[PDB]
Amino acid sequence: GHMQPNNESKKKAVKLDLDLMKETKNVCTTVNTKLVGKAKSKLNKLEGESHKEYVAEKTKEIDEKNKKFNENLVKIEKRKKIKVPADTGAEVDAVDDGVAGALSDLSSDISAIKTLTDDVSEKVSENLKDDEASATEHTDIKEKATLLQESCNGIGTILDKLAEYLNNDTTQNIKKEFDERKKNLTSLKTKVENKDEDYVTHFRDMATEAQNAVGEVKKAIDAVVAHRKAENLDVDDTLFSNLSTLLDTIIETS
Repeated sequence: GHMQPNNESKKKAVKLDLDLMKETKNVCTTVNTKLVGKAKSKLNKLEGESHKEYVAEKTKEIDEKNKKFNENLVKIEKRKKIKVPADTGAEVDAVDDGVAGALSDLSSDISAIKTLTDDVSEKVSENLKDDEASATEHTDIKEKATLLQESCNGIGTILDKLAEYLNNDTTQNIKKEFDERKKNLTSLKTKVENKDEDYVTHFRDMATEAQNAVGEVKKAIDAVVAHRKAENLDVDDTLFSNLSTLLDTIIETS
C-alpha cells in the first residue's frame, strides 16, 4: 500500500465519499435545473429592451455553465477502477483524487448559478413596483424555501450514509435533531407557501431551523473527517471543504 492503510477501510471510506458526492451532485443537478428554470422564467419579468443586454449575458453564463456543469457530471461520475484486493484483482470503482478539483468545478458553477438567479431575482425587484417587488420577495421566499428543502432532503440522506461509517452517540444526536428539525422545516416550508401566513417570518424560522440541523451535520462531517484523519485514512480536507462550503452555499438562501 502506498495510500492503502487497509482495503477494508478503503471500501468503507470510498463508500462515504461516493455517497456524499452522489447525494450532493443529485441535489446540485436538481438545483441547477430548477434555478436555471427560475432564472429564465424571471428574465421574462424584466422589461425586455431595457435589459436585453442583461438577459443575453446571463443566458450566456447559463449556457456556458450548463455545458460546463453537464460535462462536470461526466467528470464526477468517473471512478478509477482499482484492484481490491490486490491479490485477486477484483474491480472496484474508486472516486479518484481529481474529484476534489471536480468539486471545486461544481461548487463554482453551482454558486454562480445561484448568485446568477439571485441577480435575476434582484433585477425583477427593481423592474417591478414596490407592491409587485414585494410579491417578488414572496416569489423568492417560496423558491428559496424550496431550495432549502431540496438541500435539506439531500443533506439528511448524506447524514444517514455518513452516520453509517461513524455510527456513534454523536451522530445519533445529530440525526435525532436533524429529524426533528426536518419535520419542523417541512412544516414551515408548507406555511411559507401560503401568503396568508407570514411566509417571511416562517422562512426566517425555517432557515434558522435549517442552520441548526445543518450545523449539526456539518459538525458530523468534521467528526468523520477527523475520524478518518485520526487513523491516516483517505481524507482530503480540501474535498470536504469544497463540499461543506458548497453545502453552505446551496443552503444560503438570498
